[PDB]
Amino acid sequence: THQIVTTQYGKVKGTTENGVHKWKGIPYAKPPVGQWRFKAPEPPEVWEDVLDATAYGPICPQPSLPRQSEDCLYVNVFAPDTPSQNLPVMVWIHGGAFYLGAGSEPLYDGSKLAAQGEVIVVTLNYRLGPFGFLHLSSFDEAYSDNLGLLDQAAALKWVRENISAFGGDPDNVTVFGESAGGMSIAALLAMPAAKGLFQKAIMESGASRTMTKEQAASTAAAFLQVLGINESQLDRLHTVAAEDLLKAADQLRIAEKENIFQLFFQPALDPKTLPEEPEKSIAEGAASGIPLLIGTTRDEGYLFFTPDSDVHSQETLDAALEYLLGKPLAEKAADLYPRSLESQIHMMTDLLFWRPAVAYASAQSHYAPVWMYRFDWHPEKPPYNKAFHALELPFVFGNLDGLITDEVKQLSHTIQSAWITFAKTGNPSTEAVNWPAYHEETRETVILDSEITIENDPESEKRQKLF
Ligand SMILES: [Zn+2]
Repeated sequence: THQIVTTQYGKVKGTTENGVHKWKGIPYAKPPVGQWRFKAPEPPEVWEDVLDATAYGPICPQPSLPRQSEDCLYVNVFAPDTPSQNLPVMVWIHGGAFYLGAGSEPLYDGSKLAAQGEVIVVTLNYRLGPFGFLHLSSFDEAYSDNLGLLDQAAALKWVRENISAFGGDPDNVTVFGESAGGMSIAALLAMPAAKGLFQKAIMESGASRTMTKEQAASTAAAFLQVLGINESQLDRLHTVAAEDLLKAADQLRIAEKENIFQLFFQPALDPKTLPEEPEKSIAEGAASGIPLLIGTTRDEGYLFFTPDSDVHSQETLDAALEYLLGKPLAEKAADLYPRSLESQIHMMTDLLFWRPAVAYASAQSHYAPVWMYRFDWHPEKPPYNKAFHALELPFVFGNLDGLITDEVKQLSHTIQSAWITFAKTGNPSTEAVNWPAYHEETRETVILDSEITIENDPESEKRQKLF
């Protein structure tokens, strides 16, 4: 029971606390530093001793107490201390607009989920910002685009090859994630690099999201300009200080011509790594047979705009609509968002989260079981009376400190129970809710709140206008 486990690269020793075995800081790839910067993840060098896996590894460098370093490719494992073997495995992919976050953030501690559901929970870090979503393929074929996604895939491959040694079932892996993590999963469900790496998926407030191959190249060129590196000095991309990359990143990202509706960092179309839009691939059966639990919060947009924040600018406003819907649809939908704070908030909720989620769920419904939800809960009294983006996270993980009444603990039990039953069976039904399958004829949706309810074809008027 001292928890020494042999991974394919060497032994690691975790610890046991409050009924949960824990291993933190397990390397799953060679540190992507120096010559390995901007290249696909490689296997880490094997070690012959026993790694004290009781502390989180560094997180990927990002704008800001945890240590940061490009040497950040680590996974963490939480398993229940029970005689039960071959357990379902839930792999978490954190969000953060592709330039923020870490699998080791307190909110994602998997101890409670592991103990309550008797499942294994894996958290991980993947390259972010200029390290993981700066696509340099146009400059050197040796470089890979969508590095952050490749890292996630490598972590999933690590799970497939090593989780049995930790007591998990590599054939019952559920990948789940929120925001950028949900958008990442949208891509992983279709990407060549992630084929066969998981059997179920949960997409929270995030779906198909990509930038064009052309845009990726444009941004890449702008980055090198700021760095003062031309096409005959690419060697310097491997010796330049990480801080210089972070500096260039913030400079370009915060540029006046940049807005929240158009993510500066995000997956990019690329023949080698992500050939086409995830949604399109799914619509053609790329994720056949993979059950999908997907949803959004009712008031997503209120997290990005405050009562006294910037108010539109039809210029950049109409540009957002065309970018998110295409010129033809943008014109037909313009009517829904008359310039105003309210409209920009609704644009965020509807076009960055809701429409993508419904489009993805609809596409997948023709190839696998799909279950859709909308999270409505929030305190009644202002100023926190909105089902803000990410508000369901504390409930999913059972880590409620971020918010604790009995109703809060009750809602967390209801939500976490469904996530657990889904990981185990592919159906999120529990004693508290018989979850109806989502398909295009009825669009039955579960409404998560203190009291569970079901809405058939919710916001149908908005659906007809946006589709
Ligand atoms: Zn032992």
